[PDB]
Amino acid sequence: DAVPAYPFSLPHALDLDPHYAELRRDEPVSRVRLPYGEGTAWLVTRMSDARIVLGDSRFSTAAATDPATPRMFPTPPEPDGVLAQDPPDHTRLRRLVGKAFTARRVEEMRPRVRSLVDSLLDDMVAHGSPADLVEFLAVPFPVAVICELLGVPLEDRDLFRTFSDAMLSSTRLTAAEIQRVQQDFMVYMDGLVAQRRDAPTEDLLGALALATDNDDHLTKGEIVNMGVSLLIAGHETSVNQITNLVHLLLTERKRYESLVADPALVPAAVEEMLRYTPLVSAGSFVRVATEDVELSTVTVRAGEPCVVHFASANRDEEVFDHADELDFHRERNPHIAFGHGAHHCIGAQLGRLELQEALSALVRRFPTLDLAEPVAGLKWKQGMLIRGLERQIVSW
Ligand code: HEM
Ligand SMILES: C[C@H](CCC(=O)O)[C@H]1CC[C@H]2[C@@H]3CC[C@@H]4C[C@H](O)CC[C@]4(C)[C@H]3CC[C@]12C
Ligand code: NA
Repeated sequence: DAVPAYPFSLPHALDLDPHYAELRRDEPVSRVRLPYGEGTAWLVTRMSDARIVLGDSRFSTAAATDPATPRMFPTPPEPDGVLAQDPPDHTRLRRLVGKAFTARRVEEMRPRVRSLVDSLLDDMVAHGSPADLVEFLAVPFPVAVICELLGVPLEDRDLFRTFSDAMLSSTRLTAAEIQRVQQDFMVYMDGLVAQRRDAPTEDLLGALALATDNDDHLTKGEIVNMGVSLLIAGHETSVNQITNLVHLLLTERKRYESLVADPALVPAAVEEMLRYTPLVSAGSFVRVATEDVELSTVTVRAGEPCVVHFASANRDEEVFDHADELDFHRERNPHIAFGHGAHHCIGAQLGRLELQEALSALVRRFPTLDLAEPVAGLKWKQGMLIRGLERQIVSW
């Protein structure tokens, strides 16, 4: 078969492969070969189509767990993972921990999160300028937040960051290597919830331990696997996204200067750079049509897999004026940086708060901030399902 391989190309900095603009204009729904599984998938590049694939009961992710189904990552999907559940099983699984992630309960974290940020920026001005913003902010801040929310010990970071780094592989590690790390993270998370046995905690692992023997409708595999999911996504998205938003702000300093001048524009800026930033390297957890579904240019047939490119939907010229331009004064911004439908990011309010508090602190305290390492030498992460910087040396 002569369907193109997807991803089309190895990524460059925070650039979109220019084939997405071509596909959105002339072939918004096209067949591709994903790097793992067997067969072909439909790639969905336009926002209207992405809302159907992500938003409709006729598309199942549970159906995508067969080792033969195309997928973006080397290991077959974990059948007990939240992404691989369809409603109503998925809806019952989300209720295990949803109370903690409501806009209302996340907003209540702002005082402790601001205070965490300030402490780490205090430590960075102690080191003095220039310093690596990865080591001083992007890693320690999200890590501290997800460790206090879940109740994972902070001194256990190198341990779970090693595990997260491997399980975020697109092409860096082989299936066998990742399989082994998944088993190691499984028993690690199972031991963390099992310590709550005769010792209940007021944290999310506490709630997961009470569910282990008060639910009879949730399996232990599903419960422990939620802990693993939240610990990985709950820091790795944010880590990368801090370095991504700072890169966009310092490479056209005009943006940074605009937020220095009016720090109240940070929340809108965060939504615009969420839209603009291709955090997700390529595709998505696969959705398999369970019936024929009409998309813009094609009827997908029952049994045909589909994949969305979130970044491409976020550049759709039919949804956003001057889509390929960064605009913090944009009036409407219905981006899907956080997805759409059942699997809409559970952590979306926490990612927003962490990005708001990280830039707001920077823009207020360090108006003089600039990149202090050549742009050509920037160490973009290679072979992972997300994009971001290994290191970002800044001066002030
Ligand atoms: C800047 C931050 C973040 C971005 C850009 C991001 C992006 C995404 C995207 C695009 C999805 C949809 C995947 C799909 O439907 O196939 C998603 C789902 C998810 N995200 Fe986030 N996320 C972020 C922060 C977080 C945080 C802070 C957490 C946890 C605290 C988290 C946990 C999850 C989980 C568990 C899912 C799967 C939910 C489900 O299947 O119901 N993410 N995220
Ligand atoms: C490895 C984890 C599974 C553990 C398990 O269930 O055994 C899953 C659960 C949530 C997932 C992330 C969701 C958001 C993003 C989606 C995008 O399409 C790809 C990147 C993105 C950051 C994912 C990476 C893989 C994660 C962390
Ligand atoms: Na998949």
